[PDB]
Amino acid sequence: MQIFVKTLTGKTITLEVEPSDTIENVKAKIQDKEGIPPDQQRLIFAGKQLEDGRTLSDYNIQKESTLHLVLRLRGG
Amino acid sequence: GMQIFVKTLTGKTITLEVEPSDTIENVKAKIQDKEGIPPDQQRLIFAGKQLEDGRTLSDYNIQKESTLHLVLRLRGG
Amino acid sequence: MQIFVKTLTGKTITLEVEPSDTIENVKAKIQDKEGIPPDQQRLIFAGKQLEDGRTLSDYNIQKESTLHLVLRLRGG
Amino acid sequence: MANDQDLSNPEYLYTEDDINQLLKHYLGLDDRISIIQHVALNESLLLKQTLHQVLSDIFSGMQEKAVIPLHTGNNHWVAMAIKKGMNDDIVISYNDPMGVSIDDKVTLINCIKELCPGAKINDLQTVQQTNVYDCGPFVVDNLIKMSQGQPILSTEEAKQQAQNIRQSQVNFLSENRMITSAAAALADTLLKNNNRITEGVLVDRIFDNKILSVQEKQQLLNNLLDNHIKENKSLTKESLTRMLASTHFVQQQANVLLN
Repeated sequence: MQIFVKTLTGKTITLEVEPSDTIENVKAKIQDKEGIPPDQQRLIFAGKQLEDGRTLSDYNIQKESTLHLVLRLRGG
Repeated sequence: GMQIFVKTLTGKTITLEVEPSDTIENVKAKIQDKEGIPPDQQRLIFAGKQLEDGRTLSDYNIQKESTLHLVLRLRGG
Repeated sequence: MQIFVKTLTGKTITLEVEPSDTIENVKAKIQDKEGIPPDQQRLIFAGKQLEDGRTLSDYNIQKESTLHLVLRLRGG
Repeated sequence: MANDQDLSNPEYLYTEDDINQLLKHYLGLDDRISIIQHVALNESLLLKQTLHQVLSDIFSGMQEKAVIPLHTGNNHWVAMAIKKGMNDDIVISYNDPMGVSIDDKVTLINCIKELCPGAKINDLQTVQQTNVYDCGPFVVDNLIKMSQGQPILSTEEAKQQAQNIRQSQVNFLSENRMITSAAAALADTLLKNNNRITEGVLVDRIFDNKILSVQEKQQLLNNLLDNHIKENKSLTKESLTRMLASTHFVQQQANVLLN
């Protein structure tokens, strides 16, 4: 399935994922496509911080869900 | 192991060795240890908030290489 | 085993108890010996308020431990 | 000498502490509101840090809104508040009670555009203060209204209400300061020369205290059992002061000092 990840700069990125993908795996896909290291990445779904060892389906994240990416300040 | 930075009233930046689970009082004690400034004279700011004793660094989402500020009290008319 | 309960009036009361005694049971023993109803009693051990459905051993309360009794106000 | 420093004086200049006690009093019970205390446009890293935290929290829905007493670096306060507008738009509302526009503030604007180029800025540019003292009162009022989605006081409303909003806000500040100084002095009698105690040593120091009557102790301990002494936590002068300032017992001692 597809999901969307919105950044504060207003960039929306579209990801190919599986319900069974871990949060860590999603951050690795973001590094793949955008070059942003996982340790700079905070993922939010509907106001909850996603934790690395959990899956998309743990958070009931489905096709065409939007996540929010909060990036560490200044570089990285 | 995590490092954070503190900007002091003299304009010097110091580095602290901390854990996310460190209490604010612990961080102020590390500042007193390195710079000799007593906790009760420390107006310690992260991203515009004064850090409160009994909270942790992670309560304020303070992560590796975050900068805290030691500050003078602002006033105006 | 024996435990002690300190009151604000300066009375120490000594109680005969078992590790398996519930907090409710301890308050009933205090009512027995001092005539104070359980629902007016708040017990503290080493800075933790004791909850009715728990046991002394849940709080690692052992022989010759001292608790603190505080009585509810006529109002609050 | 030192009118600027006396709370009661009409020329009293609000500090970051005054503004923070006032905003926490009117707003602090709602967790979805971020209250900023200290940020000045002459602190470039701190200003960037502050805006990054708040804009990140609001865009992601970790907070709903933020109220920012912004210091100009020039003995002067302005009001900045940030919420989601219409369509996951971010709207930064601004008013300088002097009526001076944000446009001057190139540092501020560029830092916002860098973090969030899509952010709207609504500069209300409305004159409010009729003297060189009253920025603090109007910034407190402005932020409360902006947080509530209410319009700020107009020039006319502000000319008319200036004395009343200072008087109102200074009534709360006088009372709050007395509750804090009574709580601090009590905290000292109980810390003795420890800068740390557990809630368990607190309970025991209150029991052994040689000054409070048995009824004063019974009230203090009932007040603290209601919200505290659950997990035997470590206290300092600051956390013990705040816990005691929570207390009806301390709020009563303060009530007699003020009347």
